[PDB]
Amino acid sequence: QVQLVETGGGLVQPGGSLRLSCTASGFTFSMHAMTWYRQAPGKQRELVAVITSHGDRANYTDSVRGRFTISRDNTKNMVYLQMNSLKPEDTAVYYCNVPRYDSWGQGTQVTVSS
Repeated sequence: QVQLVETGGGLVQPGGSLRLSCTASGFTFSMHAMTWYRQAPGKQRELVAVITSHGDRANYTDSVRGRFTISRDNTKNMVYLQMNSLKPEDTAVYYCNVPRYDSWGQGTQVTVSS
């Protein structure tokens, strides 16, 4: 079965930084586009970033552009989300997703607060 496991969340100050990881198994990861989504309380889930199978090109939602970077390691079968210059508005559960199947992990929590 497709399995995605996210980690790396935490509580950080405004302006701070976290690195999220997604460990993928159960599918030919190297040949799949991957995504990160997030869902904040009282809001719908939203796509944060998408990355090509090779890892060379990415698209971002407007609110995170220039601050977040999606990347991947196809040897380790991992996707990463580097979250820099964090803001309270970024507080949410962040989910790794395989768009081919709309597969989701259980998520990791990011809280940005003073």
